[PDB]
Amino acid sequence: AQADIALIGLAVMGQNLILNMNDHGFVVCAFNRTVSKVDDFLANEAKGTKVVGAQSLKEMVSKLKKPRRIILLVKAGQAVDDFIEKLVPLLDTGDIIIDGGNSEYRDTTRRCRDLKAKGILFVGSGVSGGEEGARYGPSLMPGGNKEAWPHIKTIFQGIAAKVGTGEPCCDWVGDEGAGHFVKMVHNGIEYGDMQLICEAYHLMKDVLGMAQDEMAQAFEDWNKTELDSFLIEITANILKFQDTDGKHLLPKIRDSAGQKGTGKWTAISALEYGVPVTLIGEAVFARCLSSLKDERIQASKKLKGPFQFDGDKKSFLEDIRKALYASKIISYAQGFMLLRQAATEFGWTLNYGGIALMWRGGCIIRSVFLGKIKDAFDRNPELQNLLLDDFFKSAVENCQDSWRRAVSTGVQAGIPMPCFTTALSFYDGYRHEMLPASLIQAQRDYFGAHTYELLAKPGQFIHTNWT
Repeated sequence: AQADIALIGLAVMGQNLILNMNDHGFVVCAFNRTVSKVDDFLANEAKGTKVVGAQSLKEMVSKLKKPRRIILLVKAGQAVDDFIEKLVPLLDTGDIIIDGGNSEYRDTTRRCRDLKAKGILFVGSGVSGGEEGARYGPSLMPGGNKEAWPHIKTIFQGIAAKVGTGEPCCDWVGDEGAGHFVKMVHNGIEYGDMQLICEAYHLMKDVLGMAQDEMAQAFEDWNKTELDSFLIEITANILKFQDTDGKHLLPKIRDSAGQKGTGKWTAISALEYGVPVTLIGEAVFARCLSSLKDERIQASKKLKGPFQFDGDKKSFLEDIRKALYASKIISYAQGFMLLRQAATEFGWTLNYGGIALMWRGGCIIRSVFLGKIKDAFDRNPELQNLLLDDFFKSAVENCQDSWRRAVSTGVQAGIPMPCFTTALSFYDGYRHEMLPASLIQAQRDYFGAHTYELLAKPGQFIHTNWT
């Protein structure tokens, strides 16, 4: 038993994680269902390393130090269950299987429970950062049976991306499918951040009439602020990028972002669990709307809009920046509400501050802002909503006049801002003690005798004869 850990499946992600572990001094046993790929890997990408191969699952298991640790990176679904089924009879009580694939969190929960009953410790782990991240360090979001955590922590935190203060972006997420649930929400959050940047861009371009390189510089300047993030960095670079003919490339690109994307699952989850995650929902629907390109070409010939901007440009640009920041705060508050609800539904204990940290590092959504979210949970690990933390409360308060001006102006100009507007609507709803929803209750009681509750007596259902 000379190998520290094994990894099954030899596509690029798995190869790169293996090499990452190797570079950190761990002896890894590589395996693949088509075993010829093991030899190929050893002869090429793993040439000259400490990586060892196996020609069968039984041999692979035999090479592992106990408790045995086996990572699966294979196609999500049946392939994962089929490897689990083949592995169980070969393992010993206390051995550990980690699924690092793109798995659905309900499958992870099922596997965690079923394997626990068999004496096998199961971890589902989100992995973010793609092929390059896997190679030099991923964000890792492990959850599962926590009995496994002390055994995988050294390897997983060792290979993980680090932030600039040294903390690894990997920590135990929570029970059962929590790690994969967190990866799912991260995917939705990403849609929100990208759509928000698009709305800011649209306002710069069509309200302020800014040049491409001027908008690049605005985003660059913004990146020195509270907004400092990878997505803003690459946006600036994209905006200034010139094609071979000297013309900017971005204006040549088809604006259709797809109807089928994975971000939908976060919005669906929100609806299933009854959580108002409105911004990610609008971001998903905005991609869908963009995919309607031919329909929009036709509509643009038929349907009319409203306008000339007379104000101070620098001031309004700052208003857009603050609208973007405030809207982002609302989006993350919503995403964390979804995490909280899942915890309630399943009885999970979630590491909220750790999740914020894990979303830095290899993740596309990495930002200084995420460090502030970690700070909020570190100040108060019992924090119920991000909006109630003093930093975020102060931020929104300081941004809100700008936010309303940006939205009001965009509305007058006819610029679509589905995410800016949903975020503001949500903020205004959440902060109101009284909402008109009582009228919905009255309507349902009127037409269907559904009843209603009095403010003074919650939990007691009353029918009134309205007619």
